[PDB]
Formats: sequence, C-alpha cells, structure tokens
Amino acid sequence: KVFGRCELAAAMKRHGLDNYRGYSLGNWVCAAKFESNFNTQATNRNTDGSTDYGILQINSRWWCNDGRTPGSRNLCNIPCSALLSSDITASVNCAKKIVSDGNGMNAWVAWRNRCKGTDVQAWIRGCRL
Ligand SMILES: [Cl-]
Ligand SMILES: [Cl-]
Ligand SMILES: [Cl-]
Ligand SMILES: [Cl-]
Ligand SMILES: [Cl-]
Ligand code: NA
Repeated sequence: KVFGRCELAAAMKRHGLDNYRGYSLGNWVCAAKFESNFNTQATNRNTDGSTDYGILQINSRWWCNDGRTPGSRNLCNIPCSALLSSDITASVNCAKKIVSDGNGMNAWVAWRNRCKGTDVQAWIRGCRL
C-alpha cells in the first residue's frame, strides 16, 4: 500500500532495521521516501532491462528474479513479485542482504543523493516508536 512516514518507521523498527549495519532508522525511512514515495507497489524500468521493485526499489539485475532481466542474478533468492507485497518482510530481508554486502547503503542512489549528508533522524521525529 502507501505508508505514512511514522507508520513505516515503526514497521521498519519492528522488522529490525534500526541500526542494522550501523544505519539508524531515519536512513531507511528517508531511503524509502526517495526511492518509492513510501509505495510498496512502485516499479521502475531501467535502460539495462532490469526493474526496481517495491518500497526500497530493489533491483532485478542482482537481487531478485523477475524472469525478464537477461543475464541477471538473484542474490536474495526471491522472486521480485515478492517485493511488491504490502507486507515489507521480504523487502527488509533483502535490504539486510544488500546493506551487508559491503557497500553500505550506497546501493540506494536516491539515499546517497538525497538522504546522506542530511539530518536523517528528522525522518523519525515525532513518531511513536
Ligand atoms: Cl525487468
Ligand atoms: Cl517476479
Ligand atoms: Cl531473469
Ligand atoms: Cl524473506
Ligand atoms: Cl535516525
Ligand atoms: Na535477477
């Protein structure tokens, strides 16, 4: 569905993202805002034939299988369709893989461009967590 800011912060916290690999919860909330506008069903097609799926716009060249990304991997071991659920469990679990893969949150270029270097704790301000 389309989360509200504080709603998503609480859900991400329940699913273990607050400080996962050293990134505080506002980083994840800011990344979801700028990757998908909090929308679990967002998709975006890329010039390379891959597509970004779901709330954290996880990409089919590396991380999920969509059957239409030629030459791609599936390092989260999941169909990309699983990442378009209104329940964030699969997206969070795959994001945990991605952020642990040695490049931090730089995997999310909307995060790198629009969140990193800003006061990301503001994204959880006033939320009841
Ligand atoms: Cl695709
Ligand atoms: Cl799929
Ligand atoms: Cl494929
Ligand atoms: Cl999962
Ligand atoms: Cl934070
Ligand atoms: Na793939």
